[PDB]
Amino acid sequence: VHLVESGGALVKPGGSLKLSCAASGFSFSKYGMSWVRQTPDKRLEWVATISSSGSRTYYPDSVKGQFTISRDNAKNTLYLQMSSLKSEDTAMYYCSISWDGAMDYWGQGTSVTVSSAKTTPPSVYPLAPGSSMVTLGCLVKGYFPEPVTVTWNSGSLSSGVHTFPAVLQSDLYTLSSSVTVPSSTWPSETVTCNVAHPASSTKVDKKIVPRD
Amino acid sequence: DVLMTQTPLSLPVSLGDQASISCKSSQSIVHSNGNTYLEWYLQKPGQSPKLLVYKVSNRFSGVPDRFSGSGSGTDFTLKISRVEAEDLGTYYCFQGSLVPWAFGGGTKLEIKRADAAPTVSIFPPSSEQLTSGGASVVCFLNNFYPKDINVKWKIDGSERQNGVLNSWTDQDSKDSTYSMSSTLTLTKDEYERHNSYTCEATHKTSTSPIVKSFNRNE
Amino acid sequence: AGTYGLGD
Repeated sequence: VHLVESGGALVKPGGSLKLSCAASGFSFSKYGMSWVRQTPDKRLEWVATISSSGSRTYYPDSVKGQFTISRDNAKNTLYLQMSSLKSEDTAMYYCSISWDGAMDYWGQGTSVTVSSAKTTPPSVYPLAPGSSMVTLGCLVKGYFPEPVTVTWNSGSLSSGVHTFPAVLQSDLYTLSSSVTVPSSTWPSETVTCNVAHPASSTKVDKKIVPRD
Repeated sequence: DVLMTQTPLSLPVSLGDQASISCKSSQSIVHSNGNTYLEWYLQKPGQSPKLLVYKVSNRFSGVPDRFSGSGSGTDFTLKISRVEAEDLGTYYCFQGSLVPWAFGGGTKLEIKRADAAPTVSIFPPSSEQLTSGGASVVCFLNNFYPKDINVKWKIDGSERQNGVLNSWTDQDSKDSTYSMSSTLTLTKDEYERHNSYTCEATHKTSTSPIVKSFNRNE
Repeated sequence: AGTYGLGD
């Protein structure tokens, strides 16, 4: 019972990509199969379905004539060819087999990012409050590709820390990190966010300083 | 295209409790061959969806009998007799009767806890950012429950929606609260010819909104 | 041939 997607990658708008799904643990040529994708908003969209022999193919209107599902039963592999990709095609792509239901078993998925952005370091800005506890922050703005990591005082501050999910601003990512400490901790002691953006070799420390 | 709508959006439960999720179609899912191809899928956090129920009421292999599916025509229900930790995640219904195959938008089964007002903080743009010609005003709405909330921005007393981006955390694995950030990004020009910047948080814990403000010039 | 008759 094993499904392993591959082929996901970063691809430019207008570009093409071929996804693959290697199967094992069952009679491959017996089952119809499907592709389903999950967009960043966590919605699920059925993309394509193919009969066991590859004889019959099915698509929703939105991808008809643009996507092509195929399979190689001799190699126990399912394929999805995608063309004229747009930013909205950024998603996790899952293969599955059908028997009792539409998608009895799913793979772990392969990730597709459609974007023309180039590697770009974040700008890191301190968030000091314009004001028992006190909340500080760090703004990590305009980076690509994902991900970034943020810690506070090199990891000495773990409680009361959370980092909001990145959002797309233009075609760059932005997030903030929040830290809450006792009021007697800051500004009496120093509080610094540690930002890392591996793709761009970025490591930044930003100390938070009280506002007027 | 038939539409699948799920209610509620989110269902807060305590472990031990009974749970009921609803799924409705915009038209009858009863197929001409006498079957109703209504299916339920569970997606646990960080994992792939798994089949739970097919043909309305048939449990898939391995699925424990605390799960049960029912309903007919357009109205369907998934019930859980006693919710366990492993049951937490997003439940999607699915219809296979009509072209094209369609998923419902999902229902999150999440953890119930005591109500908590958000802690609201506002942060003026850093001087360093202004050197780059940009100005992002940030508002945190932290550690609130329940998850529903809305934020309003005011510039010089007037509401502002353009340039606002929001981000929501998933339910916190430690204290089961929720948080949200709101970021209003302006040009240096826009920021420097207005002075009063306000973040307004509305949440069921209070009749009046929580207001946080600063004056740029100060 | 399965629920959706996809088994040829």
